[PDB]
Amino acid sequence: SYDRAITVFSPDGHLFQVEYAQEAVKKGSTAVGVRGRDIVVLGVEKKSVAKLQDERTVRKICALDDNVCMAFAGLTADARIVINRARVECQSHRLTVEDPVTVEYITRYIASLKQRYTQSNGRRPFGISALIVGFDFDGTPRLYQTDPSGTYHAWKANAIGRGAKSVREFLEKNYTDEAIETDDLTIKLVIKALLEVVQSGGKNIELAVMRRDQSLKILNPEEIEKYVAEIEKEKEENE
Amino acid sequence: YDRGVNTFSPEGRLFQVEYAIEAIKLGSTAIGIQTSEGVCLAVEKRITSPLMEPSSIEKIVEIDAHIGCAMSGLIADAKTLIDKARVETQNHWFTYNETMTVESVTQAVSNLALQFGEEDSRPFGVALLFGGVDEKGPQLFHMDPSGTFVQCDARAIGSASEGAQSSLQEVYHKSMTLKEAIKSSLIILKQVMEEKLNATNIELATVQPGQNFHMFTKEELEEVIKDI
Amino acid sequence: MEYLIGIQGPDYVLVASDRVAASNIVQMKDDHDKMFKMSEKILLLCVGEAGDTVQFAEYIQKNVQLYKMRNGYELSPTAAANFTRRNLADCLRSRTPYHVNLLLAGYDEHEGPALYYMDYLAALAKAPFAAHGYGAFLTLSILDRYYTPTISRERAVELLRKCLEELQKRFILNLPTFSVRIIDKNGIHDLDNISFPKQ
Amino acid sequence: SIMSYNGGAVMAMKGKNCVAIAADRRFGIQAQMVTTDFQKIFPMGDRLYIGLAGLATDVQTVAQRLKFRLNLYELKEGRQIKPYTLMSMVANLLYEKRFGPYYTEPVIAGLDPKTFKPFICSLDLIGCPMVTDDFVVSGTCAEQMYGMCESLWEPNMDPDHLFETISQAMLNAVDRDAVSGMGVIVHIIEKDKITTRTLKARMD
Amino acid sequence: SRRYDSRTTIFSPEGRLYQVEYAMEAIGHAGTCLGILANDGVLLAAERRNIHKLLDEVFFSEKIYKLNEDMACSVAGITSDANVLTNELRLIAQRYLLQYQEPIPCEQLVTALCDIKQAYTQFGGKRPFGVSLLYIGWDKHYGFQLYQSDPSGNYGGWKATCIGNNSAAAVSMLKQDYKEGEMTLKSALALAIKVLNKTMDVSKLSAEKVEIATLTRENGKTVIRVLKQKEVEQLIKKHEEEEAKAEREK
Amino acid sequence: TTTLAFKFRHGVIVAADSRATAGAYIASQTVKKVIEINPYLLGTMAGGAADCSFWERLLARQCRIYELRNKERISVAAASKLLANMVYQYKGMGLSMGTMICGWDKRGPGLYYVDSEGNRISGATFSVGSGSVYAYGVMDRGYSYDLEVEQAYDLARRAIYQATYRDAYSGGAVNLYHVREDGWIRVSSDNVADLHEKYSG
Amino acid sequence: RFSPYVFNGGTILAIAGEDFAIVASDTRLSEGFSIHTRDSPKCYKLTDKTVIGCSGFHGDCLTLTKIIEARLKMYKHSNNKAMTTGAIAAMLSTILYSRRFFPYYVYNIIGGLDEEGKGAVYSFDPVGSYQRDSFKAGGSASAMLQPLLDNQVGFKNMQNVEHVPLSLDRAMRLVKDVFISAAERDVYTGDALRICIVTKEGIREETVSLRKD
Amino acid sequence: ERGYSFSLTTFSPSGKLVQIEYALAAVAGGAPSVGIKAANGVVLATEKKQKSILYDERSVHKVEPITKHIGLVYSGMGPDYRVLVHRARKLAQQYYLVYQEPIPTAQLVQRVASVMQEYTQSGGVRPFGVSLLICGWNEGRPYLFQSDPSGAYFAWKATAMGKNYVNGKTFLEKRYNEDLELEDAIHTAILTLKESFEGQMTEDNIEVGICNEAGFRRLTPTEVKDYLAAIA
Amino acid sequence: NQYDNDVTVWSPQGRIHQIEYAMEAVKQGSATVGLKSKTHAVLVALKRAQSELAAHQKKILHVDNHIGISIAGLTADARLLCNFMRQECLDSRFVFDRPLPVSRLVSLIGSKTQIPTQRYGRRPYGVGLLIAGYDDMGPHIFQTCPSANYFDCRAMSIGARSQSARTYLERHMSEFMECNLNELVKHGLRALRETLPAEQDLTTKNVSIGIVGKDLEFTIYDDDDVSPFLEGLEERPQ
Repeated sequence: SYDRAITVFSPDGHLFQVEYAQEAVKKGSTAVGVRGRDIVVLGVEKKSVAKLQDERTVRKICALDDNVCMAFAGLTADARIVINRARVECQSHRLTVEDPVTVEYITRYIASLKQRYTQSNGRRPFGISALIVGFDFDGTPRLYQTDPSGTYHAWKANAIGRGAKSVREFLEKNYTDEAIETDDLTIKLVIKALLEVVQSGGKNIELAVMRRDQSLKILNPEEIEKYVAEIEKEKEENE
Repeated sequence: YDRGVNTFSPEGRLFQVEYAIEAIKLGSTAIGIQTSEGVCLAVEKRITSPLMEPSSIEKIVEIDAHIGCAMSGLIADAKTLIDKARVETQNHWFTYNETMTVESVTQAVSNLALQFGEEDSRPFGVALLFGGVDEKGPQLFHMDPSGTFVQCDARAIGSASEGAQSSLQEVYHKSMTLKEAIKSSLIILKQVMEEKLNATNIELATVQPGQNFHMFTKEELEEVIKDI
Repeated sequence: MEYLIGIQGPDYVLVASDRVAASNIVQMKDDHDKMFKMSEKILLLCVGEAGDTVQFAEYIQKNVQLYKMRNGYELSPTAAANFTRRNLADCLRSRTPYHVNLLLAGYDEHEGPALYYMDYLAALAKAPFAAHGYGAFLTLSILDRYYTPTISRERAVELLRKCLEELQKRFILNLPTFSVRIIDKNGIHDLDNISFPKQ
Repeated sequence: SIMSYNGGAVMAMKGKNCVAIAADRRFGIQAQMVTTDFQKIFPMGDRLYIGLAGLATDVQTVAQRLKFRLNLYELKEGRQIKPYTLMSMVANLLYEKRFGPYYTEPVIAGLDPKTFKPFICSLDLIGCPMVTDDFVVSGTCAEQMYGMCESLWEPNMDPDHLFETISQAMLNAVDRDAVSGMGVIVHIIEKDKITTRTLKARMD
Repeated sequence: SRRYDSRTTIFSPEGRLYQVEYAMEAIGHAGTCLGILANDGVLLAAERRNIHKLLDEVFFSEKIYKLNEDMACSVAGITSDANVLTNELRLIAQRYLLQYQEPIPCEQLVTALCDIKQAYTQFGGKRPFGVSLLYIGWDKHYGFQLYQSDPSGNYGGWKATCIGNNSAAAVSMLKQDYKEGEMTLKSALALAIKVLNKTMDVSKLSAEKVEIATLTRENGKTVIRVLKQKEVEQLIKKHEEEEAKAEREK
Repeated sequence: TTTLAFKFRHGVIVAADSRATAGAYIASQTVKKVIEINPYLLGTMAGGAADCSFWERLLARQCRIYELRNKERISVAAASKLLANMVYQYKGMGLSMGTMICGWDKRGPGLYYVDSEGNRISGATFSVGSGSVYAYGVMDRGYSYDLEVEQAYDLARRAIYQATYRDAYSGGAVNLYHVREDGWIRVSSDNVADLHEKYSG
Repeated sequence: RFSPYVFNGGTILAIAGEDFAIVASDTRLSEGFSIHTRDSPKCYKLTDKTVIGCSGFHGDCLTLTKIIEARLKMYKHSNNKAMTTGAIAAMLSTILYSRRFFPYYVYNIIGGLDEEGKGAVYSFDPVGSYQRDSFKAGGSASAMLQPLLDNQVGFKNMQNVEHVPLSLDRAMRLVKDVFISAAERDVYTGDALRICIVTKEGIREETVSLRKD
Repeated sequence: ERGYSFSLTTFSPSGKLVQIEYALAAVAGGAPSVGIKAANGVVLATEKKQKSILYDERSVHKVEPITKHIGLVYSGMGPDYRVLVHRARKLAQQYYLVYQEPIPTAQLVQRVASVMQEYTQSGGVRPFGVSLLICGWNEGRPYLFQSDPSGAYFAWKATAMGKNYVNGKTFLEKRYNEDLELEDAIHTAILTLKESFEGQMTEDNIEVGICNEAGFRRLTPTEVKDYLAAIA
Repeated sequence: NQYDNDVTVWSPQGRIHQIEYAMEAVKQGSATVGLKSKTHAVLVALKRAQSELAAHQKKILHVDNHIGISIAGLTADARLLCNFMRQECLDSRFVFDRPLPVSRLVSLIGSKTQIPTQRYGRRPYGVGLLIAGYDDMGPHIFQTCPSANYFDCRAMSIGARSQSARTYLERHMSEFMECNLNELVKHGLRALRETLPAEQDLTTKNVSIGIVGKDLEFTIYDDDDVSPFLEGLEERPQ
């Protein structure tokens, strides 16, 4: 049994392996997620595919349940084993307490799976960050994020990955009340932000919405061409 | 170059216990005051972004119906100690059919606070305040990363600790009332925080002998702000 | 002790059970449900003693739901029924064996409808029709009397009607009501909760 | 008893350059049939079969643990298994449950793959292998099957007369048994082809 | 005791981690394997490394390992680490078959192994595996499939991929000559001999220097056929006949 | 021992007797067989008096931990499911337990029945105990979903009175609770010897 | 074969008053048809406000007494106060259940003062169920003593009988009379009567002789 | 006590496992040994010089049998050899207690080499310092295999391990063909060990074991003097 | 210095420094003084605080009815041995039904604390226990140390600035074996006024006194009942 402290304190009060793992989050592809009042919208940017190869095995927007979607950044090897451990707990919750899993419950499971994991012996911390987006009972759309140290933290709009603080500065100057008026109006709010990020010229974007009663529904690159047409044409008439 | 995690200084203290005392100078400041009418207990939130939801974070959390808490330093490993304190009060209620006192909650957590090693991995980087009303009246305790707890009368914990502790020794006396101890603490928080004080940057919670643990919300809180 | 039935057709599976939750001499509940969904085209019908029918059958349900979330597509009815047989047979030679009798019903897009049969010793049997309970001694002889492999679902219900009227003629237990399902290319469908008015 | 809980009958018989195996079709619980298509003979590679009789759980359980160990053998090695080697493999599998034993009695029949020579053997429920040169039987109606084979077996038999002997051995012995019947399937293997026939038996 | 530990699990201050990047540096050299599919069938073309004149040439293949009854894999890297991974996912497919009585889908066999491979990069204080490997196979849900694993533990589906010593030279030429869904299993064989003509510095394409295995679907067979050394060289010269005509006529 | 519970338009009514015997000897007449799990849940005592007392006190510990973590109260369906799973781990070892779980929930009234064997069922009316079959006969006659409050008090009170009259192991006093929206309220506690003079004339 | 249990007799009795509590027991240890000793009381003083009585298998009564006395000291070193009467009764209910599948053959009655200076009597089964009562008897002759206190203390089955509370003087002569009747008919009833009285001052003791058959 | 539970064999930044590279240098500094299969059996030959006249040469043996039909020599260091001999003795027995059949020579090398790979990755151990040569006649055709401290293995027609192995392999390339008898392979295996020996090659300076279809055996020093006669 | 990292490593002079550095931890805690008469054992402590509003850190603990201890060092290690101390007293009272002797208790402590001073990656216990109790042989004053070497003594003093307290006890220990409890205590109180700066001494909120006695159970006196003992002392001569 390999018993060894990996993450220890610093001479000034920091944790080296935690603040190193947040940098590895900062070089993954950018994921942007907002929320409305009836429909939520989230979509990763920088698909960056080889464009002659397979694409249904490269997906980074998965489903934990019928009501919980999940996007992430960071390195994908550590990411999908967090998902498979979250898909078991949200199923064992159903064998207990009868309701479907609330979105606040499943984020505490991921954060508590990650905090004790910087505390244990012989383990490097996780190098991912996530966005957990869902609509619970009584129809309340909300989202969260997850730091690699394990601090779950709600939001109204968020953006992680490489080129996040540039987008996160752009989101606060752009998120108004009337931008969450229509469902397709909220989609162009994401599409304007990702186009203000790493390239995202319609071929590297992949959005996915959820209208609080369905599963996750990915639009093919026909509305992503149609939305980027009408968003740039709305910019070409104002300017 | 590399010591263990379990090494004494030549001056004799330790290394990583003393390092964890430095880590709680980065958290948000927190003030609790013991008054014979009851315990008031406040904190700031340190809101970073306008897009952030403000009520999702919290520092005051309750342990039982008659015991509240307040945390500083790191937050993610504070949630482990809170959950051990909640289970400990329920095992005491289960077997003895009574309420565990405020002091004996604290030493049940403080025995856990120094148990890292290389068998069976680092100290906890938090600092806690415990406000409660047991049968000896209202109490106020303060533990450490080192596992040392002591009863205080008015303790200020956070990044602005020694700046507030100087301004808190001059306003406290043994015959305060709870209505003015609340007002006295918000004057201290108004001086030390960065942003202007409103109904969203802070939150309070009081415990009285009569009623149980009560936490203020954004309707009954701003009357004290406008009548500061 | 209590009854269920397994008529299987060319492109459908017709299942039905009773609704009675019994006790010492009284009946506690008159609208019980022995029917457990796992997927959009797979049911489960469990009969046995008190604690083992509920907890084993929902233990299977959390594993079939987990297979769909990890992969995106569902199990076949054959693999689902052959996964349950492993779980009894491993837990049989143990300190706590489950004592349940069950039959599983499913439809697939490749091989069509399917019906399987099990007991408390975990033996599988691909059968065109089956039944459990003491009423199976009364009612299997009507069913192979009139069964056709090419039977329509309209006359399969009235075959089930005839098979249940005789159960209230020469059988000492009460059994007033019966809940009916049907599985086809479109999934689970509820039929009429057929019964006999005891007023 | 425990072996009479479901019934069953398996017979193997050795021919000239061929070997036949037969079994019943009934699945039932002590008085009551359930279905008449229960599989009791399982393929283990080409020209090599195994028959199982006894408790209907361990018929389906051992035939899956044995297939589990067989595919790992034929992938770690580059060849198919000899008929003699499988007999040592099954006898290991049953003897591990020395005190938790499986209630089944296997019968193995097949041709040797290089030199096409027949092979038959049978095992008890804890794995005592017994190779013979004429016939082996297993199941509930064992004593009826010895009166058939002791009076009908000939030493050198073409596959035509081998089929007629093992058919008349099964149709008369199983007819005298109560908990065995409802059809008989007969496999007869040889070095060039393989033949499966189902007999017209009493459904009584 | 903590002075002798090498800390093969921690991060680097620049964010990445060194230990698997050294292993993915060793996966660059020492071997060449490639796969292609567009229609019925999928092939693995591997280049043999030890071509010394005193060997027996047995065990039916050298870098091709039959995993299931209807899928196989080609491997690259440390060969001693390769043998432990092969007989590890070989019984993952059998314990699936023991549990469900159905052959395993080709994708979730890859995800099962790549969780074992990921765990050594994450805890235990252990050397990772310096092995990357391909996967061909068939299943009833998607048909012919093609996968690639990495020592980091992340996989992916593909249509054409090489992990050779000049793999980046090969991939740049694979996406210059292809067609989505129309390269049948003779043009794919013709394109395979063209690619490893380039990436192999040893010229003239000796028929004993390569290995080619195909996976074609026969009704209940899924025939995995390692094609013999009598039909390689006629496929070698078939490339050599057309290239003299295509050069001289241009 | 005789307990009953039925739900109607205005909440859930719970009633029980108070005699606890030992063979043919009566130990006590004042045993409170409807124990109070929470301000919003109720549980009965049927079979082993110590086994129902322990595992429902242990359930009250578990429901309190759920409320602190999730910041709302547990549902009635979730509470019985926890009790059904704890008891199942000791199946065959000889636990005697036949309790019922009552309480208001977000889906309305809740009334589930939990055995020591592993039975967990819903329903509208229940009656558990040695004299339970005497309670079913009178309760099935006067039951309606649309009963008034003072009428439903008289139904459950007289139904216990008929069970103590026939059964030898049932008797004492008649405790009576009422589960409402906000929480349960204790209604009354009448002696059977006082009800005998009441119900005669 | 080796039977792990035996019955050693004994009889205990408690009565809760308005500002007092009386716990009485005999002093005979005996099994079979023989007598071990004529001096073995059951008045055990836990605190100065709590007295327990233990009847049944004497090898368990010695063990259970020493388990409880260890756990009061573990309470005080962790809470800086003494256990109340209601806190001991809740603790011992979990001690008795902790050997559910090999139980103590012990009957227990705890009598003492509550926080308000009133009487409190808790009575146990061998598994650990309890309730608070006004008076309980336990042991061999419990079926003889319980109906008599129902008439006198409980004022049951009497018409036109006044309801005066129990004075200490009336309750002492009531206890002294009811063990004389149980000594005549029961064979396990002892020779001396150890009466312990818990008031606001402290624990008094008193010994009254009986017949010695 | 307990162990270390950490690998002391890591990847270099150049991507080379350094301890396995250093373990091969200990193999190259061992005694020379050659092995040739020829069409009916395999000849293993080694080179055994005692340091002085005081040693009893008939006490220990380089050439070791594993079963009735499998022999094994080495070229490396001494005490590491006797460990994985005793391990390989046992692995042939668990195969036989299951299948009631002598183990094939290919399947033995599957399991000996899997020990050495497992031993070069686990915690707190240094790898072995020997290479092996394994012979045997299973199902008519003979076999000749060679493992290494890394855990790989090969299938040779003829090879040489130890000192001057790069000169031995060039010598075998100009001498070996496909068609030789067993006793012709003996004469060319002593001729290649004479390329690096001392002045006198007596009946006790070498040690030769052979396989036939009759099984593995080891030559007594009587007929070893007969083969050493009429040599060179 | 490379010889100064782990408890296992010996120095070339033969002095393990990690044990010697734990002796520095007991020199950081505040002073306490224990002494005994023929029939009594008195230990007197000196509390400290951090601010004037926080309470004072207590030091004297109750182990059993005839055993009390006084701590000096880091308090979390003190509670780790105190819980061991309580446990070893009441199980001997559970088995033998007798009070465990004091000299036999401390030999369990010396075996308990010697084990981490020889393993790998195990610190010593930094704590300074003064032990006062009763055998059948009268009073006993014991001290321990982080080097697991316990000492039998008749008067000692440990903590910060304790050498001045030892000089007072050596020139007055001829009188200790005669006097009753009244001036036995204010002999020990004259030791604590020696170990202080020259302006503040004994203001009834930083001092605690514990006595175990020949007919007296071990009793801790705190900050109100100290005032009968604390009066009757002369002013500090200067």
